[PDB]
Amino acid sequence: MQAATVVINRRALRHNLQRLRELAPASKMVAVVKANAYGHGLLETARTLPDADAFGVARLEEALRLRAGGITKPVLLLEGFFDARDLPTISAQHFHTAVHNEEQLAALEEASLDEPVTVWMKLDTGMHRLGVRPEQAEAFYHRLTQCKNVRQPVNIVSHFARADEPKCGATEKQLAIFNTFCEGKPGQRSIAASGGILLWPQSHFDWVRPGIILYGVSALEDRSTGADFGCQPVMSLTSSLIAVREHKAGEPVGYGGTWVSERDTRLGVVAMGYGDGYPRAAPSGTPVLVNGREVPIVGRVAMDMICVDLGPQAQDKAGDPVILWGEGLPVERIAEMTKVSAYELITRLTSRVAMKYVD
Amino acid sequence: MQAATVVINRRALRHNLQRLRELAPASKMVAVVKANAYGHGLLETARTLPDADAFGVARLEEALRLRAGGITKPVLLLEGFFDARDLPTISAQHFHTAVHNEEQLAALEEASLDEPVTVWMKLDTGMHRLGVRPEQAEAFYHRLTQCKNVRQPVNIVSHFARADEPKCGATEKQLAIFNTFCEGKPGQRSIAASGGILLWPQSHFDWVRPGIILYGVSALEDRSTGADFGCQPVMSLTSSLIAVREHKAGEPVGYGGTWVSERDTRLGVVAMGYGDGYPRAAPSGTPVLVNGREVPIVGRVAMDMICVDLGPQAQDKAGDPVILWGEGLPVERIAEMTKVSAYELITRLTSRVAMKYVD
Ligand SMILES: *Cc1c(COP(=O)(O)O)cnc(C)c1O
Ligand SMILES: *Cc1c(COP(=O)(O)O)cnc(C)c1O
Repeated sequence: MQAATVVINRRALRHNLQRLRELAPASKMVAVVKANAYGHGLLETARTLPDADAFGVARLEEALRLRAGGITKPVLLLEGFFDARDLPTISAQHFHTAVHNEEQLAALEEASLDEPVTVWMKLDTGMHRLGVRPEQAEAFYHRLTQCKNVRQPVNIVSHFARADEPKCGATEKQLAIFNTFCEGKPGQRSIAASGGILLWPQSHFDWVRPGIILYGVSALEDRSTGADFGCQPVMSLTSSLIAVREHKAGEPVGYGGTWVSERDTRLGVVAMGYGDGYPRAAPSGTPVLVNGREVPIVGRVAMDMICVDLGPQAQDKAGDPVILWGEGLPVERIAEMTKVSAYELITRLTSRVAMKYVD
Repeated sequence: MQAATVVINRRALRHNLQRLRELAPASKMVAVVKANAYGHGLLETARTLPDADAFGVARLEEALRLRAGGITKPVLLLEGFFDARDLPTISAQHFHTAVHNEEQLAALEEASLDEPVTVWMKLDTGMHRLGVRPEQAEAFYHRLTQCKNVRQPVNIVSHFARADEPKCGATEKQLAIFNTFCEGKPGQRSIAASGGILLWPQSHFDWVRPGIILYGVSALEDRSTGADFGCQPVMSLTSSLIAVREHKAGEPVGYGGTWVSERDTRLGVVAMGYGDGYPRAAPSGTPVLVNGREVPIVGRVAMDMICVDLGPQAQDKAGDPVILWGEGLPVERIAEMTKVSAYELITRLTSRVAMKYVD
């Protein structure tokens, strides 16, 4: 292929897992690979990290897509199970699960399984998304230690809502609540994801759950990159030019003739659009690398194409290599220029994009 | 349980192709199915419309994937071919192609094919994206009529840049240029897509290329839906609740504490996020149907989850049906609320979303 392609550096992936073990030296690793491993490929990303202590996924479907591919490490269902009739599979597949509601707990109480299941009680410490609230947590917790269907001890998990904002006291407050509930309880503790790992060493505890930073991308919006933490970028969104055309001063480009040129120039057309996952919101001027040289996007990003300004005697030609982000272009730069989160940029890509794996 | 799923109404798809034949009664139909048929499924959308005169795709890959699935109809390569070594496949697969540059034409000229290929010369009439400029078009055109590898006559294609803006004279100008070049030439003429079909009956000519409106969605941003033109919505983006929790006044929700409740209420958590293709940009208040009942999104949309405000004694519960857009909730309405183009909303979805076909 020469069009929409994501190149995944397996070497950078391994480097990052090891680099994260250096940053959180007393904690085991839950490699978070939900949403097709953040756009890098669920199964391939797991196979690249046979050293991971466990893998984290959002849904049950993802966890078995892993077992189907031969992945054997423990897989953590971060949101738990959505149907009580799933417990038998989860037990047999040796999936570890979070438990945040009455339905899940009552399911565990009355299920009949050939083996007990390892569980992580999800505690709501401030995010107010999933989890048992503090005032209901002690009773809920106690019922889990009385389950013979639950492998003792009951582990405790939680998640930060604003760890990337060190100067609001949100994280210290969640930590305060997390610590109060865990006092005197056995079982592993886990509350830190990318942000908690890098900015809060007092939240590492027993297990940390690296997601975005595992792929060498930064968790915060302070324009820092994965390299700020010694992590190497894994993904490169690439394509090729399918046309190099003459253009003249005063002439508009794209839908809504929205960019107008102030000079005679040459425009390049890239085989990349939002039908591939590239943000339609990308404003003119956003950087793209053409033949390893940065050129600006001019005009509205279409479903399948993107126009760039090369210059009046630019000698680029149809077929030449284009990098949407990658080596000369961290996805974090593209997120600042487009105002789109790096999390969304690397993850919201379509099945039209080819996948390559190197090293 | 059910999670992220796109339900495709085959009946509505059929209705729209006919309805468009009623709006452009003297023109053949090029069903545009590029980018996985605008998120509806490339092969299934083609199989639902065996009545289409032809199918349009962005890339050669998409056309070949149609032939692989048993689609037998003529397929139009809207951007042409990117490599000269592709001509033999194009010829053998009976793919019709656009020709916009020197490389493609020179390729046609010196290739040796067992059969000639049907071609549509792409003329740049104002969009300044792809196509031969007016002052180079006559010479370029004449070389195509002299090709042994091109099945005569040479057809002429072009595309509108601002057909959804009837008040600016952009479309009349492109039409003026298109008409001047086609004078005295045989061969089919085609310049109209969804907008040209609905708003410009002078631009129908021989072939019209319905894309977005084929799926019952409006090409415009004037709070018009597909129903404004008698076209029925084909896609519904659905999911289910995975939690219904108590929440209290003054408490924030989601990442960044973006939302704070002014009352004790109950929050619902949807198994839908941008890891599925739902816009991360969706602001609190964006409508979502829970049990058929519109509720607002509260807090930032995460990779796998979305929180909604149900009410203090709302009786919704984990497992209940949620509609992100669909029947009751046109994708247009969501586009208006989120400020994201309906084109991108239905198209930029990930492979995590299941596909269902009804009728
Ligand atoms: C997805 C998620 C993570 C990883 O988050 P990052 O910000 O990419 O580090 C960890 N834990 C939970 C509970 C999550 O849902
Ligand atoms: C995608 C495309 C279409 C369809 O346009 P809509 O506005 O979605 O109908 C038709 N023709 C060409 C050249 C295209 O690239």
